[PDB]
Amino acid sequence: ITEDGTLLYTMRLTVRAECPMHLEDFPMDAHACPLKFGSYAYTRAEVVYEWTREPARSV
Amino acid sequence: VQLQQSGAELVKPGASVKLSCTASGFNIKDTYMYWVKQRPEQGLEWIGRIDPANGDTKYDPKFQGKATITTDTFSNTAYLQLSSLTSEDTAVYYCARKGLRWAMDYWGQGTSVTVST
Amino acid sequence: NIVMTQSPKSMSMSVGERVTLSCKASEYVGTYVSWYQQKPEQSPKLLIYGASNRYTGVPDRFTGSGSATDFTLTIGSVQAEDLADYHCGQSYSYPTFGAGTKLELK
Repeated sequence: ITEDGTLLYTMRLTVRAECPMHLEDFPMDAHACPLKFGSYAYTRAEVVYEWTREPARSV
Repeated sequence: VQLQQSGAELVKPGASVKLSCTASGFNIKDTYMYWVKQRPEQGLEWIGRIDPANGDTKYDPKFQGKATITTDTFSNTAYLQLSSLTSEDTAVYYCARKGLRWAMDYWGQGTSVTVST
Repeated sequence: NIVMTQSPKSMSMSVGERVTLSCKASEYVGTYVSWYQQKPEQSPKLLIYGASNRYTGVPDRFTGSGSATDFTLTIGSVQAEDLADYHCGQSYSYPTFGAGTKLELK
């Protein structure tokens, strides 16, 4: 907690996520495995998410 | 919400300049700050940005060394300082803040830097 | 560096007709593409942020459309107060802007 009221909150997770693969070129296949996260219970009128740094440097 | 830039400046070639941008309506700590130059009838060129929360700054490679950006949390101002400038950078300079989707939602009015003798 | 190519460089047109401005991205820039309007001797004004998100105060006739590397700004019922430079800028990486499109009345 910074004096101005800014909070930093980090946690360590192991995430297992669905990566729907299309195995037509197997085993010469490339895939794009997604990782989608957002707010349960809060719509875009209440909670929005943004990347902390430039999007290309935020993961 | 309101960015107030310094006035226009005439500068001798080879000298130094210090442009200012006073933010009203928000804390500069809460966003990133951007300096953007624009030559007459030409595209926008990005100079660099600063994070007032930490002071971490990034510069366009062609402005590395030549430009430096600093902040002042107390006065809510961002400063662009041009160490050694030739006649080529006789362009307007814009102060902008980061917006919703990393867009630049609020720009300053622009400080006209003209250089001659 | 992500270079953004803006087409056409300049285009003249008449009032009240659909005009579309295209921007091309060198690399992937997901939807962090913005469209700015610059009237003469005025600072740029954000029109579209993200891909297809009108900024507050932008008339509903300004429509943004996007992709991974291809974006367009479409003006619908054009008016006479739309004569301005239009710049596209990416924000996926450190920001870069295109040359711009100088709208003309004809």
